[PDB]
Amino acid sequence: SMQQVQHCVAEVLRWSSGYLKKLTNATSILYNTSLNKVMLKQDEEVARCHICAYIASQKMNEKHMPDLCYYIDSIPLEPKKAKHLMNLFRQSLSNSSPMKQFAWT
Amino acid sequence: IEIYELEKKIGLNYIAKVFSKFVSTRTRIAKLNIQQKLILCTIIQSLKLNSDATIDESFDHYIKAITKTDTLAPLQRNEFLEICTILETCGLVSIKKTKCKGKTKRFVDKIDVDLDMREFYDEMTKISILKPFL
Amino acid sequence: DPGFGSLQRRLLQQLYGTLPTDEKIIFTYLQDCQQEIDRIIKQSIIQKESHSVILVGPRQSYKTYLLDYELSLLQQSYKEQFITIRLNGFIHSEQTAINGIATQLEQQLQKIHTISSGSLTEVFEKILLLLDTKITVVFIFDEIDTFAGPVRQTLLYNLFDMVEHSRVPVCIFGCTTKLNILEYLEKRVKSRFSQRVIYMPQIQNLDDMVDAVRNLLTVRSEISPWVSQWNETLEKELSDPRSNLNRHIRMNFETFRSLPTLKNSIIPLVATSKNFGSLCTAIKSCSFLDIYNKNQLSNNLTGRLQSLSDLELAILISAARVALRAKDGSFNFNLAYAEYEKMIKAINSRTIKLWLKKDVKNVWENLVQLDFFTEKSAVGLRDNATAAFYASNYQFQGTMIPFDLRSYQMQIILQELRRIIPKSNMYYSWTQL
Amino acid sequence: VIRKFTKKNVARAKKKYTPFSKRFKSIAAIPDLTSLPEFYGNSRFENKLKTTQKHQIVETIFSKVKKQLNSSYLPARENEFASIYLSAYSAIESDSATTIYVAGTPGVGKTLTVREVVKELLSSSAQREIPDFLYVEINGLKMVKPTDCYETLWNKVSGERLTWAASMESLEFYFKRVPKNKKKTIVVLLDELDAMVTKSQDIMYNFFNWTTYENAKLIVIAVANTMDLPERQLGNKITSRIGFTRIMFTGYTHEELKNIIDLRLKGLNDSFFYVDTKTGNAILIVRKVRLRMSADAIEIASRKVASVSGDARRALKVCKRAAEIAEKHYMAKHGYGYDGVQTVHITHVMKALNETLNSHVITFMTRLSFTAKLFIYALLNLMKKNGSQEQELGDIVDEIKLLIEVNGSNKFVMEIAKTLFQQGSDNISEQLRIISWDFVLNQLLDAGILFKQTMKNDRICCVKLNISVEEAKRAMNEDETLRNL
Amino acid sequence: NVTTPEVAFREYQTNCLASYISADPDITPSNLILQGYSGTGKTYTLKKYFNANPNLHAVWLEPVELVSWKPLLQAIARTVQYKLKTLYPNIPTTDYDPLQVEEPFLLVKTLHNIFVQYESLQEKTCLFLILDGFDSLQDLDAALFNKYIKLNELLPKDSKINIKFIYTMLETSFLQRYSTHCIPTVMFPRYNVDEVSTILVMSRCGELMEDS
Amino acid sequence: NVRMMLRRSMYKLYSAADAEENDVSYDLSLVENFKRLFGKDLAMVFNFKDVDSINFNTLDNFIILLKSAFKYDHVKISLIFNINTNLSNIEKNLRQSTIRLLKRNYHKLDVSSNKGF
Ligand SMILES: Nc1ncnc2c1ncn2[C@@H]1O[C@H](COP(=O)(O)OP(=O)(O)OP(=O)(O)O)[C@@H](O)[C@H]1O
Ligand SMILES: Nc1ncnc2c1ncn2[C@@H]1O[C@H](COP(=O)(O)OP(=O)(O)OP(=O)(O)O)[C@@H](O)[C@H]1O
Ligand SMILES: Nc1ncnc2c1ncn2[C@@H]1O[C@H](COP(=O)(O)OP(=O)(O)OP(=O)(O)O)[C@@H](O)[C@H]1O
Ligand SMILES: [Mg+2]
Ligand SMILES: [Mg+2]
Ligand SMILES: [Mg+2]
Repeated sequence: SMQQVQHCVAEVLRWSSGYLKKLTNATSILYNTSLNKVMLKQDEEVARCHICAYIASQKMNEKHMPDLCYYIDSIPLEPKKAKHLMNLFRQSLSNSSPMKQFAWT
Repeated sequence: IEIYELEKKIGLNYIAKVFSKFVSTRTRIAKLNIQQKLILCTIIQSLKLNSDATIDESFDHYIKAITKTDTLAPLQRNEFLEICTILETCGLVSIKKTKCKGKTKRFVDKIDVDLDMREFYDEMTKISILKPFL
Repeated sequence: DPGFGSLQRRLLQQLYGTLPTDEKIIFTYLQDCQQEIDRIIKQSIIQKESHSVILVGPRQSYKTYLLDYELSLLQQSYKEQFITIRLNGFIHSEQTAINGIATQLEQQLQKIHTISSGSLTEVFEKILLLLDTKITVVFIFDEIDTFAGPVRQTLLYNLFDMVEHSRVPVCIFGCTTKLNILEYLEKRVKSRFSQRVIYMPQIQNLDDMVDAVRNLLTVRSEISPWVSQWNETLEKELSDPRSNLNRHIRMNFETFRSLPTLKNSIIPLVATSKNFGSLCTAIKSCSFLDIYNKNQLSNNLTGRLQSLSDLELAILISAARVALRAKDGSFNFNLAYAEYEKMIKAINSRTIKLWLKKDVKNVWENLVQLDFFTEKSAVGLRDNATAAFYASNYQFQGTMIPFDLRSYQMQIILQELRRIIPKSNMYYSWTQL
Repeated sequence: VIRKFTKKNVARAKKKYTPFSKRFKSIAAIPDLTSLPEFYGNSRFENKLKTTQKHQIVETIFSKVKKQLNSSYLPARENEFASIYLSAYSAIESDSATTIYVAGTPGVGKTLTVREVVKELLSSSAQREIPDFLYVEINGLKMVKPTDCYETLWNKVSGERLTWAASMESLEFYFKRVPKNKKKTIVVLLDELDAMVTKSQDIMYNFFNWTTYENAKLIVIAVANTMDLPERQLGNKITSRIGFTRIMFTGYTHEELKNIIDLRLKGLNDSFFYVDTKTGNAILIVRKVRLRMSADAIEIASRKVASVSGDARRALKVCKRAAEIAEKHYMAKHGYGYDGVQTVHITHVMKALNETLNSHVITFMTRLSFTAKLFIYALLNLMKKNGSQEQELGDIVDEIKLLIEVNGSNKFVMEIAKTLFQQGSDNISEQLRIISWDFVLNQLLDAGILFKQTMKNDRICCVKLNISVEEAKRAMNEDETLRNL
Repeated sequence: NVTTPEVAFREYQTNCLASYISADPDITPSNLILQGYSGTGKTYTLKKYFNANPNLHAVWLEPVELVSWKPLLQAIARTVQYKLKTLYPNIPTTDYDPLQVEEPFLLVKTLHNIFVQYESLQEKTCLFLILDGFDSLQDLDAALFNKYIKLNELLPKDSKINIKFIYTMLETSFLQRYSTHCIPTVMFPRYNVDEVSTILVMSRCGELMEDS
Repeated sequence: NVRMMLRRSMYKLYSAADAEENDVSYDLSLVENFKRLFGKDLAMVFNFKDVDSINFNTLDNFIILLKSAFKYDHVKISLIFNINTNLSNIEKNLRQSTIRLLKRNYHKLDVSSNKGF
């Protein structure tokens, strides 16, 4: 699933470097939490990891690199539906214990 | 007649509508994510070795399969029984409570599968990470 | 000295927990859980909201204690607002619980201001008409796991339906020791259950046990002239980490982790003291705790071995030798007597009397009576009355053959015999095969 | 007369024995049962549970939310409703006898849909498009005996009280021999059908064979757990008589659960309340406080519950538990007892959903004593060496002794060995069991961690783990002492 | 307020009986077990303790005679109300039939009906039920003693009559089946040879001297 | 079993006592309250038909069960054992405490058809 996470964060953004490895690790942790806590229909599953990668990217912009840019367009869903699912994922998994114990630094 | 006046002579199509309305494991697997397909692979693999195996023994096999593969984060026992309840809802799993037949006889909960094995191997071999779990 | 009598009575009723409601002792590690129970009761009796909840914890983990404390605390201010129905899973069966609920309904409803008359169908129909401001009915339902059987769960179904859909506010407090209590429930019963499970708190560290002992033994009221000096004696013995009382609390923490277990030893330490100085010396020394611990193990295997005669010990060593040499661990009277006779000849050749089989039979029967030998593949005491009734109507094959041919198995093996038989015993050399 | 035993607690109902077939001279002598006072149904306990209230009870903002989400107080069941209503309406209008089979998982709205169909049929019969009918509801789990259904239905038809065999022959004679112009249509709901299954299947065959009678005018709506209940537990006669057109109640999707919860909270979500700050009592239209429950929290609760079960009870209870958690935090922070924007957030929903998902087995075994942990550890070592899944208790005794005597240089073991084997005391002999051996054995048997064989020999009695091995190891890996050895 | 008798080799057991058994129900356990094998002086010590304290109200039952659980329940129902009539003869009572009890909840109901008619008493008192030989019942199962541990919980807390159970057991394994209930247990170890010699002398020399 | 033995014995005792002179529980407490219920005292004679075919554990436990009636002042119990083989078969099937109990007052009587022709 490492190749999938790399491809999703490559489509979202634009591999042993620190920021890219932490972004892929965060995307993998959100993906593994998302498979159990948030339950998706068949179509929306196809755009799961993108959403996960997207919110990972936003966290970096929140702190550790305000200059990093990201574009939601790489999510294949309808942009209203993609944004609504992103809001669900972001609100649901921001307060998770693996991302309360994570090391963004 | 009921289908005709609910949708509104009577032809072949309404007889076929009855016979499709009042009467499949390929579509059930296709509606799952990668975590639930992983659990269904370890359930069937654990039932070849034992075939009288509880949920705790099915969860016992799943932890050992993860540690030799490191695919997806290992999850808890009650999270395992929830996915088994999701596959219970989908129809792939049929959970019963029967008495075990060892030296100590009590009532235990155990997993039974009755899905078509021909269509199970076709759906799982397309996904590369699940092929260690067959 | 009536002051020491008053102090002794106060210490005993603190240790039995039979204080008044405003004076009753709640431990620190038990507060928050109690507060959670304090919410649910107060949402049912006062605010007329229906609740169902199962308390899960081991035996003697203060489930009944906290429930009675909550009911007695709400009993003094809201007396006409609720009735209490108590069921126990041991006393009440699945059919007699209907009659228990019915007769408790009459003896509770007339206590504020018929259901229990007629056949079982009529009584259950009248209960369903009665249940399926308002008076809150509170069900305290101990051993809820016995009614969550794998066949049919009619009473749990109907009671959770009363919680879900009735216009009468119902609170149900089930209590159990089973950790996986939600898997016991049938699917429709589990659907009607509120899924609210309260796990009772465990003792997590030694300071919790020391704090609970301090709460149990400190007199927080001035009803004796000896109260203050007893309080500084107790605080001196509990604040010293190298005192005997702290050592016994530490031993309980490592072995039992049970405050009723400690209370059952502390109560006769307090009660057997005659004056204040004797009580202070007893709590400083805790030697009565050592005597209590010695008496609690006096009828175990070691203490029963130490009460044996020479011929009884010789027959037991011979039977253990025959059982160790055998592959199934089985023996009878004849092989054990052959081993005994060989042993006595080998002792007298390097005197000790040889007893005949006629006299060794009584020794054998006493060894069976003292639970040293068991009959082979014996079930023993049955779990329930139906299986014991089935067992009582069957003639076992061991009871029809002569006693010299009955197969027996050892409760203590020869390796355990060598460990606790003293080396100065004359049969000590025969404990090694 | 000296009696060999006594039955001094006999409670016999006053129910008669003569059936309906022997109270008239002939078939042609039976009068019109519709024009009879006792026939076809033509509460005394409600006063007993009332008291006087002498305290004004404080209902907060979340109280109306939690009362609103109760199951006692149909956007998604419109095709099942249409099918059941069409079948029942056609059977009432044509004086026909029929069976409608309905099955599904718990809480998917089967009983609610059947009752709404029955209420709409009664509304139609009130304004005279269909002939008048009687409605009887029989739950199989509310019967003391399964034959009580026979006593119930006949008592709803004739108003008589008979015994169950006499009631069964009375119902048989009424359905078979009484002409249709002399009787009335009866619609009977059989709820929890699997509880009416006996060993000989008398009641099942009788109830679905009365529907095949010409003169019966009986409509039976049978509600069950599964589609294949007749094909599993019933004979081919009853399976043939029930029929082939069986109605599925599938679980709710997340949109349907979300619509059910929003239709509950339609008038009180994003609303305003007058709240007295000194006490906390809230009045729907002193501070004006705006109440909302977020649609994202409801949405993900609907998604999780719909993926697990599709149970409307579970979704309503998860939302009610989240409201309870929010109200508990609110009353804690405001100092509110019992006598500007309040939001039921998504974290409360996720706290409600994870509370039935956290496992207290590892937490329970983590806080056990050292001797219980040593028992579990020695059992795990025996399962590692001999691989049996059932270990003898004497083997556990010798393995505990071996683990003590091998790690005799460990500081904790040096400090605690006299506690395990002499209870820290001289004048107490070296014991063969550890201190609190049967105490921790019975403690692990009470918790359901272990299973113990029923034998009276303590050594060769076997003990099996009832929980999974990795959570037991996990609990053994938390401890600092059993990690070292 | 308890007289402690003098039993020659049961001093600890007599002190424990003085510690656990009293006329105050406030400081008396609901259940008490005396465990020991045959001929260890359990019955002897309990008789000497109750003879030294005549204010204690004791009802003696032998389960070995009763054989099954149903005659044991009926015997409890008969003997409790007979002792209560012979204890307070000026109290008007209704004679409940002990044969009405076929089930344990019927015992609970019968005991409640007997105990509610003694609320005119001034002080709360204890009624001691000695089941001398509980595990000598010929129809014994593991679930029976559980019904007797929890029997006080189904009886009213504010009653004037408060029943207390004193059990006598023989086997160690039967007692160790119920270890997590934390019932106070006094154990009677087997006598040694000097103790049984002294007991035999002081119990048999008086009638060996006066033999014809 | 022992329970059926006691129940049949106590039903026979109560039936005979009522047939010569409210019901009771068919149990050994009837022996305890026999003088309180009938005024007279009691002498029970137990005749065991075909002792060689009985289960000797059940008979043994019934003998120790009947031994409990010795503490009542108004009770006399006699036992009659119909032995068809010899006494050495029945002394090895009972326990030694039972033999010591039965030794205090016992009489042999060899009565048959071949006795002395
Ligand atoms: N009503 C009460 N008043 C005072 N003390 C009590 C009361 N009920 C129980 N206790 C005491 O509480 C301690 C054990 O707690 P409790 O009996 O509540 O345990 P529990 O967990 O309910 O037990 P179980 O699982 O056996 O039913 C004992 O010391 C007991 O004497
Ligand atoms: N379509 C619906 N619209 C609104 N509320 C619903 C709907 N379906 C179910 N509910 C709610 O769920 C509760 C349970 O539904 P119901 O009693 O009909 O379940 P059921 O399918 O018959 O299940 P069971 O097999 O457990 O009897 C109802 O009381 C109601 O509050
Ligand atoms: N300490 C003692 N001092 C004097 N006599 C004693 C003592 N202990 C026992 N005896 C004598 O031995 C007899 C047997 O004792 P007791 O009946 O109390 O035994 P037990 O342990 O209750 O027996 P079981 O379990 O068989 O009923 C007593 O009746 C008495 O005559
Ligand atoms: Mg309790
Ligand atoms: Mg229903
Ligand atoms: Mg005795």
